[PDB]
Amino acid sequence: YDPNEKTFDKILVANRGEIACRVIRTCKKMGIKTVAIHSDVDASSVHVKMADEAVCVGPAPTSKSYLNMDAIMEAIKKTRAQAVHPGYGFLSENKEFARCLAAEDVVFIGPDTHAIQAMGDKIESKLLAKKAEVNTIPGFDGVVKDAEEAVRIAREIGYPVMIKASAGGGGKGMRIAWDDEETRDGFRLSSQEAASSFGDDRLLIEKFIDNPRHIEIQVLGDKHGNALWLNERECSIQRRNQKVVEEAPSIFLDAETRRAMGEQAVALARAVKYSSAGTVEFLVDSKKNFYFLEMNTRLQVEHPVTECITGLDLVQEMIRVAKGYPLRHKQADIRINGWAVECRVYAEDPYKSFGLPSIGRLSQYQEPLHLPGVRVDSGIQPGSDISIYYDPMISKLITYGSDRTEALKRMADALDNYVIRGVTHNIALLREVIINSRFVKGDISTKFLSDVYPDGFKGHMLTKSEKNQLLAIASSLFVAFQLRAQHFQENSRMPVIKPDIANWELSVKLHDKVHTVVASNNGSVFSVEVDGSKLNVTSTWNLASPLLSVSVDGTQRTVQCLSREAGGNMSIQFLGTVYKVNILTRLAAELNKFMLEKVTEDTSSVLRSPMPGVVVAVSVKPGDAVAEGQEICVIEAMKDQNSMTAGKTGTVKSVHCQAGDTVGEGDLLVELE
Amino acid sequence: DPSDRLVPELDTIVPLESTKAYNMVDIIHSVVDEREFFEIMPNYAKNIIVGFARMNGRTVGIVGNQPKVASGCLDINSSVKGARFVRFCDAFNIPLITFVDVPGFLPGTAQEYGGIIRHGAKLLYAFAEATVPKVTVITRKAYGGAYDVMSSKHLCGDTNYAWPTAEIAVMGAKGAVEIIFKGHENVEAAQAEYIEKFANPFPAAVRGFVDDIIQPSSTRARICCDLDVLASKKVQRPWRKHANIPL
Amino acid sequence: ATSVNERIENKRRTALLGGGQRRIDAQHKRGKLTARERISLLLDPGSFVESDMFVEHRCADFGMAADKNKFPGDSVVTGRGRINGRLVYVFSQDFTVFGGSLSGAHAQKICKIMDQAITVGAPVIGLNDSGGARIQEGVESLAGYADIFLRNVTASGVIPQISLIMGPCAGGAVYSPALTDFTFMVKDTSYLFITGPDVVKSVTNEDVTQEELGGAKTHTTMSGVAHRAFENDVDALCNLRDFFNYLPLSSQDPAPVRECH
Ligand SMILES: CCC(=O)SCCNC(=O)CCNC(=O)[C@H](O)C(C)(C)COP(=O)(O)OP(=O)(O)OC[C@H]1O[C@@H](n2cnc3c(N)ncnc32)[C@H](O)[C@@H]1OP(=O)(O)O
Ligand SMILES: Nc1ncnc2c1ncn2[C@@H]1O[C@H](COP(=O)(O)OP(=O)(O)OP(=O)(O)O)[C@@H](O)[C@H]1O
Ligand SMILES: [Mg+2]
Repeated sequence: YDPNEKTFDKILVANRGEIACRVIRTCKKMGIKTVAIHSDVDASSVHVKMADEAVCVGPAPTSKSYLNMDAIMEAIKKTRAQAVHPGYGFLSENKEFARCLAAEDVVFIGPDTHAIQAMGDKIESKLLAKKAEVNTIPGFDGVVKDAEEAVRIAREIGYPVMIKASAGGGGKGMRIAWDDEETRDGFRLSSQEAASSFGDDRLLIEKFIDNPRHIEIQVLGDKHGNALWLNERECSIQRRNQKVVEEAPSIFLDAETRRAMGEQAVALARAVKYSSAGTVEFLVDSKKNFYFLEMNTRLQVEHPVTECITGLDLVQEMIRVAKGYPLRHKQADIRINGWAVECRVYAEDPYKSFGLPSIGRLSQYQEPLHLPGVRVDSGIQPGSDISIYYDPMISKLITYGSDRTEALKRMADALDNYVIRGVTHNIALLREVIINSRFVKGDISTKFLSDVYPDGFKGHMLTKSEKNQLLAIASSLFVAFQLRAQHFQENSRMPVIKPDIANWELSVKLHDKVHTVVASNNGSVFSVEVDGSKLNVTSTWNLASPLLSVSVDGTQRTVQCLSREAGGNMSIQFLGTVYKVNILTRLAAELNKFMLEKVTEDTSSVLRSPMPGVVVAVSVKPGDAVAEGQEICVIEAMKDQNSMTAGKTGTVKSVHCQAGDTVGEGDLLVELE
Repeated sequence: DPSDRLVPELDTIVPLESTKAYNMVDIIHSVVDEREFFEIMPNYAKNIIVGFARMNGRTVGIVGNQPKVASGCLDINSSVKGARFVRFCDAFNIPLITFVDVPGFLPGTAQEYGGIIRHGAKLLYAFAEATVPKVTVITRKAYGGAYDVMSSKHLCGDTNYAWPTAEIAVMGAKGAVEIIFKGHENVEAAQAEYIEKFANPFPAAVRGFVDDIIQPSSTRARICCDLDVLASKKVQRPWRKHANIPL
Repeated sequence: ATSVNERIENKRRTALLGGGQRRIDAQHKRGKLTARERISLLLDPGSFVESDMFVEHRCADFGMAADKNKFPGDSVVTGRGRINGRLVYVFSQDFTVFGGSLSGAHAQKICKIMDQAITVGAPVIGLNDSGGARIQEGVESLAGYADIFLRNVTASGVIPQISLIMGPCAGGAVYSPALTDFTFMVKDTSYLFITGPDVVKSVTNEDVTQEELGGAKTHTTMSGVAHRAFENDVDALCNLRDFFNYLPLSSQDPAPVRECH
């Protein structure tokens, strides 16, 4: 971070989110002015406020704002910025952008056009890697055009077959084939999908590696001809062929294999004359045999992890190399220091296919920056919203330690101390992954999530002791709220006679079971008896802080109280998982035994208004039996006619809606069976 | 719950263009202690929100407009629902906090035949006779007599604040231009000048109608401070057996 | 030699003439009287004492500072008088000046009369004929309404407040009569609505006239807003005097007792 060295005085960051913030932070540490592009919706983002000046480039969609070459070039000309940093994604691997930037005097901080073009298609990448004497996945070199050629190639390469789309990206257009019929129908549908998605329609057939390990080598090159490999990374934990958890050194690897893979990656980089930061990805089998798989000619998303074990700043090195300076490190200087782990906190529901993108506005956002060995890379601030236009990633959380165990412990603590209110996230899944027995042992593959959760993610299956601890914490919190409710100021007209209750006898319903709890308070210490077991819970009992730290029998636990109702319902985030409990007094439970179970007649057999809108006309009458796919009535809503399908069978008892009528959400319109 | 807690989540909650709506319940939850709100009549006359909460441990009554429902316009049901709640809070020494995003009253023959004048007068009266401390925050539009009704400074209001998105005017720009520059028939620049000069809190700020224009992230803190100084508010009014509210 | 005397005389003659002779004739063609004629009919002969006769508005936007836009009195005639020997305070809105729209000076005059009436303990009678808030005034006009509104709520139960709508009334001008004790209307020439028919057609998309939306029949037979409707201005004012004879001057006074045969 020497300011004496002369670099560009103006850099434009042609990206958004956390990567823009990271680049701007590096530039500020390097004393470089920054220009930030943004859309209209991102006018109040973190990166625009962090930068020195901002330029609007278009509307919300990425096709018109961040992929709009003309707007970016107008911004560059207006701001007279000397350098441009594309981050990752968007225009980072676009040859037209690089060429048009090279037309002017503005420099592109990244690989040259030749390197990007070479590693732009997978077939040519594989051919070049084979020419460069790098182990490659066995398969057929060429574009498969008919299903017969595909099934033949499957015959001479073995029935396990990986069908892939050229260029591709985002973990899409890739499928598995075990049979000739599977080969041909997968080939046809993959051609159709590639036409729908990319249009390249060039498909590749290769051998599928069984139980593979995704190991990346981080390479760094300069225009003079020096190439370095900055250790490795492991990114096996994936869903939808996308990483969620990354590890700094691969526990699966030893020194010799690491050196071999680093040398091979350096050889490939020299072959393509790479002159920036990049990564070479490999699929290592159980027998420590690695094969080349793709080369990312851009900054890697999980790059900070290696920054924790090498002590380097990759963005600064990219800037210096783009300026023209030689590398200031040698291969001997690169060394492994400690251990590091990264988790991607996404705004998605982990209970639906290991993640389903969600939308909303963050009403509360607090990061565990004060915890030891914690680094956060986020472009999210309180009040930020998650839209349908951009990636739903919330943050990248990185922890480092002396060994793997310390890093994992700090990772778990950071996940426990992370406040996100407003959207659904995947913190529960990450915490379950990092404390898994197999993950701690180290035996993992790219199918870890698929086989650890064959039926889908279900949450933390809490043991007996953990269940008792959770029940004790919930009961103590309930009693603490009850006690706080009795603290009034002095009235001097009618004094308050505080009740002298000694033991609180409660019935606590968790899942489908009811437990009897006896709680006693002795100041800041609660003695809780759960079904015989005795526990002591102590804390400051601050009922307003989002994070509450308690000590149960000496074990420290951080919990969050997401929701609470006067009826006894509480949502408690404990060990990363949200549990719904219901707490009543014993008398309340005994009297509640007489309450009738409410039956919901609105659920089915009723056209309860799914959403507010105006109905043009009604296509049904009393006495008509609906069928699946038969719309009941066409209703214009969100400026769209929503003729919702029945999706069930039932004779219409009565009709309450008329043609061209405005009806809000929750209003009955058609009664059926 | 510290009384000086900042609420940065409110800095961008109001959309830039007035066509979009937002939820004032989010603002209420952010502002009040522990985000705990006891709503009264939550499923009836949903264009207005009334309820009980606490700030710095003191019970407060909250009244606000709901731009999600009917663009936040006032009508008969909302007027009565807010009026009786305000009367109860005033009768039992409970401070009142108002959030204003009202564009006006709901038009139509149904409202006029139902007696919208009487019920609007009910709400205006309820805010006017209140002698408890009153704190008002204008988040967006405040047009016409509705602005006077929703606890204006001129009804013996105590403290009035405007967010940088507030708009206090007689009505929207188009109507004012079409009624002022009737014969000009050159509204092309007239509307631009009118929106540049009056479509902002400045006309009310320069006259002293709002005490300050505050950042949305400081709202709670400001309110708490006011509630500390207004706790000893005594006022004197002419004697009567009782008044005659337009029931 | 000073021109102050002729200045006073010219200002007085302009104040009596109101907005102008042409607009007075236009008002008379609609079957409506002027504010000063209404006051002369309502009060006992020779008992009217006017106040704030030379008060003028202070608007400076949209060329309202020009001499042709300056009218002494500013679309309201305010004062005190006697009905059958009993004191009363009265204001009459002059539709001749800017359609009777309420400005800062208009509201200031009305507030001054209301303040004096509550100081001495006498009723307030308001003849309403106003187009609403003066748009050129801006927030000023709004403030004025609120001031009046506040005083109404302060005077409720202290002194009787009577309203007589003798012309169209829109916007906030409908809210002050609603806060008073009794509201009277004149048939075929008085209206009361928050929004006009054009806005109703624009938003709700229904076709109604002014009479159907806010006529005296509408507010006396189905709305519950007005209390009685009279044939015309003269009949309305005679009935207003007769009705005023019933009420006490203040809540500090007992109910009136008259000579009984
Ligand atoms: C606080 C709540 C608010 O913001 S109230 C906003 C005002 N609302 C309105 O609807 C506009 C006011 N005018 C009207 O409603 C109608 O014109 C009513 C009152 C029914 C008058 O009917 P009409 O007999 O046809 O009037 P007119 O054609 O003879 O015109 C007479 C002159 O009066 C004027 N006038 C009336 N109101 C205002 C006003 N609020 N501000 C400024 N000027 C007003 C008109 O401009 C009109 O001018 P002109 O002499 O025809 O050139
Ligand atoms: N031949 C193969 N054998 C086994 N697993 C494979 C094979 N090809 C791909 N995979 C799996 O699919 C994942 C995605 O592969 P790859 O990186 O080629 O895809 P992509 O769409 O180009 O991704 P990216 O977002 O990195 O550009 C790999 O990490 C691996 O888990
Ligand atoms: Mg890849």
